[PDB]
Amino acid sequence: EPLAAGAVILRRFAFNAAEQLIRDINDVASQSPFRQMVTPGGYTMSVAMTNCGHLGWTTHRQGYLYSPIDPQTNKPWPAMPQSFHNLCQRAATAAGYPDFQPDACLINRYAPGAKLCLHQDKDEPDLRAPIVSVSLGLPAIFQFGGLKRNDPLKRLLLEHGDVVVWGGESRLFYHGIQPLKAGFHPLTIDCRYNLTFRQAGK
DNA sequence: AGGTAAACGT
DNA sequence: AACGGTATTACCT
Ligand SMILES: [Fe+3]
Repeated sequence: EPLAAGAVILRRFAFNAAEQLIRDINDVASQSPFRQMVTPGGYTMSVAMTNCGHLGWTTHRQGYLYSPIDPQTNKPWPAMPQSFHNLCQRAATAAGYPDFQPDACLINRYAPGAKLCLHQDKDEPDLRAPIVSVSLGLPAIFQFGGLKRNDPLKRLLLEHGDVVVWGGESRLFYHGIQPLKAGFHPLTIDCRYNLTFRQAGK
């Protein structure tokens, strides 16, 4: 049974690419460090984040924004690594979205206990493009729901190298991550990373 | 008029 | 601990 209309899980799709992806995460974060962003309402998110590509997702006093500039460094986000772009391209193609051209990659880091409450991806001006989401490291329980927050959730363990793609009918579905269980992974040691690719600009 | 933010109790 | 209230509002543009 497929994940949803327009949505697919490609299990271990990025397994072979994972070590390089992780090297590139570290490179990105060396320029735009992981930070736990503060919501408009004043709470510090449990997931630490950074971005690469032309646009990066950020919070600010007034809301959320995709910005060409990292508000912490006041410099552009690091360029999207070729490994990221290539893996995204292959995954998108395998998932039935051969024309996807991301201009934004949000990198999430989960420590034990870190979570991401249900939310929608809908801040992009062009909602025709899918989201490609790559899991690395420790396993996490991904919630994938529907258009409304109370729509029943599917709960999927996402393991190292799993890639999830949603778009078309499921593009705006709610999704989240349940508090990360402590554990060990040989590549990430004690955390989980996620890469979310988007087309956030024109 | 619409778009926005949302991350405690049971 | 899975589920759902809260934004059922108060502001912007
Ligand atoms: Fe999301």
